[PDB]
Amino acid sequence: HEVVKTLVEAIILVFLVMYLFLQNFRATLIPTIAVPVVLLGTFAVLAAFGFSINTLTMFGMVLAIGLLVDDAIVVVENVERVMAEEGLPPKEATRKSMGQIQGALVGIAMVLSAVFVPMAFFGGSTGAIYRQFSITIVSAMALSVLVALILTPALCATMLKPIAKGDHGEGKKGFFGWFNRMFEKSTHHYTDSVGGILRSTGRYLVLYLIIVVGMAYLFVRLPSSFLPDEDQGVFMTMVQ
Amino acid sequence: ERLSGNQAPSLYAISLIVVFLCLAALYESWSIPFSVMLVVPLGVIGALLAATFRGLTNDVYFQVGLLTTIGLSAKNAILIVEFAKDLMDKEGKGLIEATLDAVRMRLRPILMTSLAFILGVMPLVISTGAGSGAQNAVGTGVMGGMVTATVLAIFFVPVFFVVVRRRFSRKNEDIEHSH
Amino acid sequence: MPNFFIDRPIFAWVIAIIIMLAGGLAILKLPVAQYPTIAPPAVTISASY
Ligand SMILES: CCCCCCCCCCCCO[C@@H]1O[C@H](CO)[C@@H](O[C@H]2O[C@H](CO)[C@@H](O)[C@H](O)[C@H]2O)[C@H](O)[C@H]1O
Ligand SMILES: CCCCCCCCCCCCO[C@@H]1O[C@H](CO)[C@@H](O[C@H]2O[C@H](CO)[C@@H](O)[C@H](O)[C@H]2O)[C@H](O)[C@H]1O
Ligand SMILES: CCCCCCCCCCCCO[C@@H]1O[C@H](CO)[C@@H](O[C@H]2O[C@H](CO)[C@@H](O)[C@H](O)[C@H]2O)[C@H](O)[C@H]1O
Repeated sequence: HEVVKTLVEAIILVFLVMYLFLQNFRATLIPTIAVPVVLLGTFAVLAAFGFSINTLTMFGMVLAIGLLVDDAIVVVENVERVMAEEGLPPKEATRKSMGQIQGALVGIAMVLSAVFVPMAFFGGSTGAIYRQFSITIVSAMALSVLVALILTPALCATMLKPIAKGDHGEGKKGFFGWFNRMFEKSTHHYTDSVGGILRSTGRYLVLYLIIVVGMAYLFVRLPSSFLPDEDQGVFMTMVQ
Repeated sequence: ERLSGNQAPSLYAISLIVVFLCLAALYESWSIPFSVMLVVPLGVIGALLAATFRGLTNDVYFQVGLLTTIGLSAKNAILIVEFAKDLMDKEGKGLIEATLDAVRMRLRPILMTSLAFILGVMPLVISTGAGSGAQNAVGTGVMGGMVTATVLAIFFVPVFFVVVRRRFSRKNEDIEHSH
Repeated sequence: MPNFFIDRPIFAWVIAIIIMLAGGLAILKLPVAQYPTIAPPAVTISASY
């Protein structure tokens, strides 16, 4: 239940970040609907494939939220990007948007399952623990792709406030105005710098190699364990 | 044991193989996957940075949330180069231009998913009480991994691409395509 | 579909490498025996007097 509560919260925290970037209830209500659709879907799958609601499956849902919201964000954001580049009605934009990212979405769902599925193949004791995540997460992101080209575009087509050419929202007064005016300006500096660092190549390869070094280091020094020893609120005393 | 332990190194090998293969098929290339595969360490560095900092172990919960970070990192990489590549094919733009134009298109959605997810798992790292140990492990790893993935990658992916394009160009580059 | 892969030779190759890798891993896990279980099953009641 304590994990459950965290899902509920993370969804609520997600919906807040969304409101920030997306600027409008109905827009940000889109990725908010997607996440529990998939999560609930996953509980269906688990039940079919014969699993149970356990600590690992639950965390699986939890971790799934990142993968889920990204499918949703990617779709909504794209449509919104289109509406500002090329000033288009909602239905039109999503219709050309989904054409433009549908491939990547199904492609990626595969590349990713390559990083989760192998987990389902550990052997003995260790195996079953890891298998739980593997099916859950893989299931959950299948539903996510499926949902992202069945429901997300429908929602994106209906519920999106039309955006005009160049209306990046720098113009509206109030805090959202600042954030948009800041983001726009911040964006430029981001490419102004990437424009710059690209000119060198060299200096950043070593920088990268440093990171690889450090990673290797921090990893080989960091200890290992299976599962933490939770305070169960009970314990034993033995007398000999 | 008993009866064989330590099987993961082998599975992450086929895993790192199948991942390249799929990406190879996705980009219709053997050379481009590298400008996605190279983002893997940009999130591990942060997952590690955190678990040590906070005094954690490499446990089942740390591992799984590491992948989740690897996945999202990879996805964002994938979409950036997908966007850059499709700007030198569908339109006819140069390497630097295709990269820049792609990477600004992809910046908003990435900050979007990062903040929402990091913030989203904050309840876990902050958590105390029942099941806390679990929640803290899962949450700390992902939190660190997601921070360093975001900040590192968005300045590293643009590089990976333009670097691997240049080590595997065939004299048809670079200036500007048409048509 | 074939016209698909006449344009995407890597994608063609990739599918092959995966099917093969899969089989490779299969060869290791797989049991080895002379025949599959092909006798019928039996149960025997033993008593002593
Ligand atoms: C909404 C977005 C996604 C998040 C949803 C995830 C929910 C996680 C639920 C797991 C919690 C554990 O507890 C679970 O709760 C349900 C419902 O109260 C219990 O259900 C119980 O109560 C009802 C009473 O009306 C009985 O009819 C039922 O037979 C009984 O099992 C289950 O016995 C238990 O398995
Ligand atoms: C176990 C047996 C083997 C099964 C393994 C299956 C392989 C899956 C690995 C990754 C799949 C890649 O996914 C697919 O890649 C191709 C790459 O040209 C993309 O194709 C996209 O780009 C090309 C041109 O650039 C278009 O002509 C195409 O119509 C379009 O959809 C697809 O949008 C995507 O869905
Ligand atoms: C690009 C594809 C993505 C994959 C990249 C992989 C990089 C890191 C991801 C996960 C981290 C690896 O996690 C690794 O798991 C195994 C198995 O539990 C650990 O192994 C350790 O714990 C277990 C269980 O007590 C034992 O099997 C083993 O004897 C011991 O050495 C490793 O010490 C750990 O480092």
